[PDB]
Order: sequence, then structure tokens, then C-alpha cells
Amino acid sequence: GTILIDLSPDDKEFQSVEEEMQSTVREHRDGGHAGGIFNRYNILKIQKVCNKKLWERYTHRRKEVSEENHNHANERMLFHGSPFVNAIIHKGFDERHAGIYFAENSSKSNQYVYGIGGGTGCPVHKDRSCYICHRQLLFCRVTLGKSFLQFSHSPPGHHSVTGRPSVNGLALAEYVIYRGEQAYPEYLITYQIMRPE
Ligand SMILES: CNCc1ccc(-c2[nH]c3cc(F)cc4c3c2CCNC4=O)cc1
Ligand SMILES: [Zn+2]
Repeated sequence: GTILIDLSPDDKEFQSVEEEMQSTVREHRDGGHAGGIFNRYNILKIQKVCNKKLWERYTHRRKEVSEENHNHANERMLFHGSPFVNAIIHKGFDERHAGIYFAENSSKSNQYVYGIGGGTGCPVHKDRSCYICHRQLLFCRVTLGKSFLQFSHSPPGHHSVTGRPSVNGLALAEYVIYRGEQAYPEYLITYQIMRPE
């Protein structure tokens, strides 16, 4: 079902997606332990993810949410890092793998590409701060609907949870959904973290 369409660096769609990647990098409280030490990425490839069934599933649910929330899907574009990115682009998101988490900060999602807290890092060097091995992240279209505000299935009468960072100073929000149909994996981004100079 799924085809991946390569986007050219000269395409405005490539450029807008890359800019969201780069401009949402932040410093983390672990000093780079989980995701590595970097201020920007080397973008190697951006692919548009096209799948008819997963898209129709996304839009059907989006309409339901919208009608339960004064015609407002509250749709966002958010990052998702996972060792299971290949399964996600072909089979879509699945809540049973308790919710499904998404980040406004690309560098937050980058912490989860090799597993929880970075796991043991890249397969070949076992380095969580590897500047060599290629990483992959999803930039996803996400339906939040009526989102339950959390100061840091979904709560009754809500479609999602918003984790508003209270303690952290420069952190952006993180979101949780409980229905896999409320997220569509729209862009597959292949990159390296870049060593600072
Ligand atoms: C549920 N098992 C523990 C657990 C493991 C990972 C995550 C988690 N929190 C996130 C916040 C965020 F902004 C983005 C992500 C995550 C994840 C893992 C899923 N991917 C994310 O990018 C949450 C809970
Ligand atoms: Zn490596």
C-alpha cells in the first residue's frame, strides 16, 4: 500500500519540513545522554509517505473528532521517533504496542530513535551520540481534538492529552493520543546529528 516519494532539496515542501526539524532542536536536561550532543542535523533525505488506506482511516476519524469538538480537529504536525518506524509507515500507528507520544521538539523525538532513553545507541557502534550512522524520524499529521491539559483511552470526553512543560524553561509541548487512527505518518526524514564546532 505505502509508497515513499523522494523530495528534492529545491522543493519548498522539503525546505519547510527541514526548517521544522532544525528550528525545534533544543538542549536537553540529560546533556545529550539519550540522543547525543548536537545543535543541528545533516538532512540526508525527506520522503513523503503515501498510503490510501491509512489516509482514509486518518480522515474518517478526523471528521468524527471534528464533529465532537465544534468543527475543530485541532490538527498538528508533530515528530515521532521510534525503532519501529518501518512498521509504522506500512501498517500505520497502533495503540496496542499506553498511549502514542509525539513531540514539538525534533530533538525530543531524536531521543527515542534507538529506544527508550536512547537504548544502547546505534546498532553498529552502540553509541547514542553517533555522528556516523543514519537516523530516521517521522513528521506526522496528528488529530488532538479536545485535548486534556496536563501540567508537567484518553480522559473521559477528550481526544488526546497535552503535556504542557511547567518546570522546563525552553521545552516545547509533548502530546499523547490513544487511537492510532488519529495520526498519519506523513514524512520520513533521514538524517545524522551533526558534531558541533
Ligand atoms: C510507555 N512506556 C514508557 C514510555 C516510553 C517512551 C515515551 C515517549 N515519550 C515521548 C515524548 C515525546 F515528546 C516523543 C516521544 C515519546 C516517547 C516515545 C515515542 N516517541 C516519541 O518521539 C513515553 C513513555
Ligand atoms: Zn553508529
